[PDB]
Amino acid sequence: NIVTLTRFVMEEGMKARGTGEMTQLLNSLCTAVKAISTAVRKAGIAHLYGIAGSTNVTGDQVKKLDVLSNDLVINVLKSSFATCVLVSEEDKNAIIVEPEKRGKYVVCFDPLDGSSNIDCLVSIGTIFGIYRKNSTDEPSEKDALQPGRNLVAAGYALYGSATMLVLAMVNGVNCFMLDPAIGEFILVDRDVKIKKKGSIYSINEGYAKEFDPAITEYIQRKKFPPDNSAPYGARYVGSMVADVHRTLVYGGIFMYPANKKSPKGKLRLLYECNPMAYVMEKAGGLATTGKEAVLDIVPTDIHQRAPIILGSPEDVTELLEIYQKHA
Amino acid sequence: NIVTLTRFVMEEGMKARGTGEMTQLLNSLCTAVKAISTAVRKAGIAHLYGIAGSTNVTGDQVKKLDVLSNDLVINVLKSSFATCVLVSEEDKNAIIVEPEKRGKYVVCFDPLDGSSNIDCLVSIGTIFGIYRKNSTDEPSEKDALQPGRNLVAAGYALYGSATMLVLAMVNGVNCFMLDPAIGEFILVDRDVKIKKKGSIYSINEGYAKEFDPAITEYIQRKKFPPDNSAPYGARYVGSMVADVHRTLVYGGIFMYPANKKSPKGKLRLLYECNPMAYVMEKAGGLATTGKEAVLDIVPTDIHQRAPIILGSPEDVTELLEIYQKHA
Amino acid sequence: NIVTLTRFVMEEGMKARGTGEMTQLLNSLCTAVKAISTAVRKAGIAHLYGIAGSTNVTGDQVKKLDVLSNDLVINVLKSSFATCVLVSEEDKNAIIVEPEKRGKYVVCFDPLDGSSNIDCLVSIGTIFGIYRKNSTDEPSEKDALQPGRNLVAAGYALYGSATMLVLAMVNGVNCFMLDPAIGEFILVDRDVKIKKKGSIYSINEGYAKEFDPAITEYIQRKKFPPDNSAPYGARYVGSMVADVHRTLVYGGIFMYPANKKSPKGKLRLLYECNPMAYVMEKAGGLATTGKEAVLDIVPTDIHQRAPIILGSPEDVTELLEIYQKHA
Amino acid sequence: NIVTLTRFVMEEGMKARGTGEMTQLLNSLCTAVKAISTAVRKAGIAHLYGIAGSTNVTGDQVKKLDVLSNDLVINVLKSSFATCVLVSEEDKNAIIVEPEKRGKYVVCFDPLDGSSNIDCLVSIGTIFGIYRKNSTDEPSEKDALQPGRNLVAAGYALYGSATMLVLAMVNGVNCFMLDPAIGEFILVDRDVKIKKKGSIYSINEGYAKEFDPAITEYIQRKKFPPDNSAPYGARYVGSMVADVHRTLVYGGIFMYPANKKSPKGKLRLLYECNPMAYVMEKAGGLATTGKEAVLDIVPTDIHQRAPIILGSPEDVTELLEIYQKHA
Ligand SMILES: Nc1ncnc2c1ncn2[C@@H]1O[C@H](COP(=O)(O)O)[C@@H](O)[C@H]1O
Ligand SMILES: Nc1ncnc2c1ncn2[C@@H]1O[C@H](COP(=O)(O)O)[C@@H](O)[C@H]1O
Ligand SMILES: Nc1ncnc2c1ncn2[C@@H]1O[C@H](COP(=O)(O)O)[C@@H](O)[C@H]1O
Ligand SMILES: Nc1ncnc2c1ncn2[C@@H]1O[C@H](COP(=O)(O)O)[C@@H](O)[C@H]1O
Ligand SMILES: O=P(O)(O)OC[C@H]1O[C@](O)(CO)[C@@H](O)[C@@H]1O
Ligand SMILES: O=P(O)(O)OC[C@H]1O[C@](O)(CO)[C@@H](O)[C@@H]1O
Ligand SMILES: O=P(O)(O)OC[C@H]1O[C@](O)(CO)[C@@H](O)[C@@H]1O
Ligand SMILES: O=P(O)(O)OC[C@H]1O[C@](O)(CO)[C@@H](O)[C@@H]1O
Ligand SMILES: [Mg+2]
Ligand SMILES: [Mg+2]
Ligand SMILES: [Mg+2]
Ligand SMILES: [Mg+2]
Ligand SMILES: [Mg+2]
Ligand SMILES: [Mg+2]
Ligand SMILES: [Mg+2]
Ligand SMILES: [Mg+2]
Repeated sequence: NIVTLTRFVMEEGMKARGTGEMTQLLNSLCTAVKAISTAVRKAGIAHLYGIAGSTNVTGDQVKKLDVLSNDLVINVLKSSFATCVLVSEEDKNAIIVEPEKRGKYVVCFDPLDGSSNIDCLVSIGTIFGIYRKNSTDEPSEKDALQPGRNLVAAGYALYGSATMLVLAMVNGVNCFMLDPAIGEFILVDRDVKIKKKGSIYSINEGYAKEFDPAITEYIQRKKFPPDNSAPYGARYVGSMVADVHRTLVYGGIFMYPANKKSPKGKLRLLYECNPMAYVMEKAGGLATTGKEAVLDIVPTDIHQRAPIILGSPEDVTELLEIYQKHA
Repeated sequence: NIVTLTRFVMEEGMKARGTGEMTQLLNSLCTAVKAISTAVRKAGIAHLYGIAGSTNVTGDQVKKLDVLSNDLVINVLKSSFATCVLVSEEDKNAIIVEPEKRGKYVVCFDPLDGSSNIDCLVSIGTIFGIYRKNSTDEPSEKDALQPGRNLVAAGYALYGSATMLVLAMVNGVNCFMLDPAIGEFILVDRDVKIKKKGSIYSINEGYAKEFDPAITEYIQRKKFPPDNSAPYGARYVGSMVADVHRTLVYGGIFMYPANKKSPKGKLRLLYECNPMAYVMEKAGGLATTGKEAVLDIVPTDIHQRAPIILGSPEDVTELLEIYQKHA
Repeated sequence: NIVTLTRFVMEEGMKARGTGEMTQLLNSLCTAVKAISTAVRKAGIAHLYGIAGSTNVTGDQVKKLDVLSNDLVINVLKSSFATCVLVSEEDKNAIIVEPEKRGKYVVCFDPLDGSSNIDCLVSIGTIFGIYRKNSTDEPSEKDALQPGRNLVAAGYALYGSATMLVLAMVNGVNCFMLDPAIGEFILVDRDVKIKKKGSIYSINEGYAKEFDPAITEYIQRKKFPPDNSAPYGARYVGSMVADVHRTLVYGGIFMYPANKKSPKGKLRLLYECNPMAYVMEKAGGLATTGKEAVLDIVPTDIHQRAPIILGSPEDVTELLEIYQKHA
Repeated sequence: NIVTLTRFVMEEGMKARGTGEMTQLLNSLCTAVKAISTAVRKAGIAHLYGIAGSTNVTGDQVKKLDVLSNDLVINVLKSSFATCVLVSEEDKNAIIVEPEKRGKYVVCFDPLDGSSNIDCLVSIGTIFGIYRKNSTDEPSEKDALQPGRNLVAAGYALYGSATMLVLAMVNGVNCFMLDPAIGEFILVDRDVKIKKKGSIYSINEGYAKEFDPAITEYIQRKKFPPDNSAPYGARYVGSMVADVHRTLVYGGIFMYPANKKSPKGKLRLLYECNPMAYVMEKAGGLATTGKEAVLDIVPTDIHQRAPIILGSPEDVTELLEIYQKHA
């Protein structure tokens, strides 16, 4: 049979005996992601350039792809009636949902990732993490500060050569490809497992001068293998979603470690590291700061950063072992 | 006003007093590229996964994007009545158009570029160069062997977050955005010039062990600038058309130099290097093998390879100076 | 808030305490209807006309819009795991669903209605009726022979100037408009109520010579009102879905009564009359053969026909009263 | 081969040795019509119903399809640099193009026709006629007053189940299907001829009480053919472009004769009757007021009305004979 994202989530909610709130949430996400894909692919851009004159906004307003993404996600999530607290990359403070629209889930998200790659048309995406509320207190920032291990669902949307949504939950990672002709996400890879060992490494080598000793040592070894085999190939798109996705599907390792300008690391823990690290773990892969598991860090700031190394298990441990050795 | 690719092409043909055969040719090229863009974004993919039943072709029974792209290009172009010789990365021999469909142009193209990036949904593209057939004798493969200096037009379509067609001719380089809701390319950026000096470097460092010393030295300055300025950032998508286009839009440098497994460079002279050098040049940048201008190479095989270094003029110039210095 | 069809059905299944089987069914229908809309609007027709040559089917096969509709519906319904018996306009015998895919619902449908209007591009649609299985016996034709009053859900999809799906269930009729850019049905009219009295009548007057006395009398009166007011306007598209939809939204009356060639009437009772008559009743309108209510006819043949008059209550009763008088 | 509207238009312009200004004009017209088609099908309608929030414009604050259509037409056409005078159903006065944008053509159009059918989702269309400006004096409204006999081109886009553009010029009538997945019109039916005699009649019979006796007699023969052949079928969509196009494709007759509330007929000479008569004539059919050819009327007001009878030659001829007979 053919499986659509919409039938998959519903069949998994039925199996789980869920009241449906989460199903409704995911169905929301799936609508938000299409809305975002269409905007990213520039449908309707002729109207910006005056195809029908300029009568159309008497108001002075037109939205950055960034702002619009954020609007779509917030409104679409709020509409699902399934969330109490949202955390966006774009808001300094957690968003507490009005009581009349309040459900039991906490969503951390990057509405659009890969922003240095927007104006040059390289791939970008959306990264999301879902938790259930613990407390019985009035929902607050506190509810979003959970460690990754606690995620109920996570994944991302990539807008590349085509659009793909990847969803991880307790029983695995599935990839669904968007068919833009009918607006339906089609299950295309089931229960995805990352290769033990890859042949690609992905890091911004422009910080070479600022890497700690173990990265430097590891990078060296990718380029001059001591066993004299073939060097890993390099790839670094510049968009976390794209490098992470290539990593899942081809294997290899992706790195964003601490440097001079970011000594805690660049990437955000709540709506960048955590979700990607959850996906990576359901698929049999690893995600470490180099010192601890990423999913085990208990955050204290919704916008806190962390270094991350993620990918194939043999490659990431190879790197961990360099760290262990150096210490 | 609003300027669609169709009106631009037509008006430029009218100004140059063309007979209309080149216009017809770029019009075809514009249609080819929309049909590839839709296949790339996976429209109607639901039919492959049995939405309307008859599941019967599954696994790898049916036609890869690469092949479909090639077909669209060959068939759309023959239909313009403007070509006599086509050379495609995907065909071992030049294609000679039937007399009843012969026009005066030669076209070299890479129907779909960045094939290592297809399965992982990274940006992919189509590259093209157009030549005016000089000889009066029977059209043939040697017709496709002109130096890049001779191009009448070259450019590319990037299938990225959004689809863009970049077209260069004697009077400059223009960027057209594809609005997929109306099937129209919209002129978005006009008479583009690349900046004098960028701060991004693009290369596959996996090959670090194979690099010549100029290349090696140059990477060093990028990471450890002797004068202690900010180090360059690295970006390498793995798709030529994506790396090149970022390089045009953002400035900086792109390299695929010679290595051991590729003593002549990996990239193809006729349908990757030439068009890209032409675009880069008409934009105010440089394209060199390290020793000579790409566009002046005298091609002897239609699938010949070359080393290619391109982008911001000061960046390429600094690298040429390292070459000269290293005898 | 904005309501999508997908969120609406799910919110109504939650309210109803349904296990979800029906929700899954409707979500299926909604996917089938998009798939159908895209095909009807001719996306991809360039491939039929050879945009990429003719390499693409080595097989001799291409589908009528009619056959393809039917494939989409059957397969999509079967996939919902929610149906046991389907009745199609296109199959002489009821379709009994395999046990491993069997649920509790019976669906009668016209995959595409308005076929004399296909080749001239006039509006066409899809008409569906859903029943719950009564028996505990092995599902058979018998399960589909229920009177209309027994419907659980009904509606239709119109593909006109835009695409609209109309859905009626116990608590009303709602219209959702398809937004083809994101593939989502958007609630656009809520709890729809037909006007008491309209000013349009819709019948094929070419059979004038074969109408019974009451129609003739009623038509006369629409054209020469005895109270000397303004005559009704005439409209007859030729597609039941379109004339029925105009009827719901503008008011008026639609007629397909018995004639020489069809003395039982043309339209099918199970997947034409019944569904339209259910919609018409939830909206406060009437549907009569002229002698009995349409929804109260207990069918004995899955393909049985019946005359129908439907529409605004004052207009349809006005017609009934002529019948009553003549008898 | 495959023939797109863009290549047809270009090739016909090349064969006729045009300067390219008319080509540019039909190219614009082709783009106008795709942009209307997408607005008509409701793409991005999700934004109007607050999907990305900011619900603030609701009810009837924002721009009706009719207005958007008009704007697209005026702006796309001025941008072609090929027009000097435009007349639109939606503008009280002719529009005179600015000198810097003046070309030599005059265009009369009905940006969106079948407005009674908009809210009910029935087929709607755009009608156009193009004239060559004869006078050397300042361009003005009288420039738009040529008889239909003078048209260089006329035709229509039908927004139906699928979108089709029908274009007629001196050398015949051609049907192009719009493939909305690539934004290309595909030549689908070439050099169309309407059949000699059809079996469908199209009229609003609601006006039966106002009809002249020729019309009245003619309807009678249609329902009660004196020679006892099969009676004609009736079809009346309520959108001129839909009724007319069915009439071209299927044969038969279309009438909007004079009535009491419309002593001169309702339909407009310049942008409904003229173009349609021209298409019908170039197809081998007839277009008459009942007494004279539509195309020979000498228009005195740009919004003048006329009675119109068109379609299969033998059908119109029979009706003219009834006119003649009734003195
Ligand atoms: N659609 C679904 N897919 C996977 N798990 C679900 C789904 N719905 C509910 N569950 C599981 O059931 C729990 C409670 O469900 P709910 O009653 O929908 O809030 C969730 O937190 C999930 O672990
Ligand atoms: N659409 C166009 N845009 C720019 N230059 C053109 C165009 N068409 C023709 N030309 C120039 O005029 C030459 C002859 O045109 P053609 O007769 O179409 O081959 C070409 O080689 C171009 O240099
Ligand atoms: N999505 C829904 N919308 C409206 N009614 C529903 C829905 N789901 C279930 N119901 C009602 O519940 C009955 C049994 O539901 P189910 O358990 O889904 O087969 C149906 O036959 C409906 O009357
Ligand atoms: N694309 C075209 N298709 C058919 N005829 C054309 C075309 N372009 C020009 N012509 C004919 O040539 C005349 C002058 O062309 P132009 O110089 O473009 O105004 C027009 O009035 C048409 O009769
Ligand atoms: O240019 P840099 O410092 O490598 O940063 C790249 C990272 O920045 C981000 O845009 C921050 O979100 C990531 O998507 C990406 O991996
Ligand atoms: O993996 P490598 O050796 O860097 O090759 C990448 C290059 O290869 C190509 O795919 C050759 O087509 C280019 O698109 C790209 O720049
Ligand atoms: O031409 P006739 O006899 O009026 O039949 C029209 C009817 O035929 C049908 O196509 C039969 O399904 C209906 O959609 C439509 O109302
Ligand atoms: O309702 P009436 O009087 O038949 O008018 C229908 C005619 O009116 C128009 O809408 C006038 O634009 C035509 O499209 C159509 O043929
Ligand atoms: Mg962001
Ligand atoms: Mg981010
Ligand atoms: Mg290629
Ligand atoms: Mg290539
Ligand atoms: Mg049917
Ligand atoms: Mg039918
Ligand atoms: Mg109009
Ligand atoms: Mg009109």
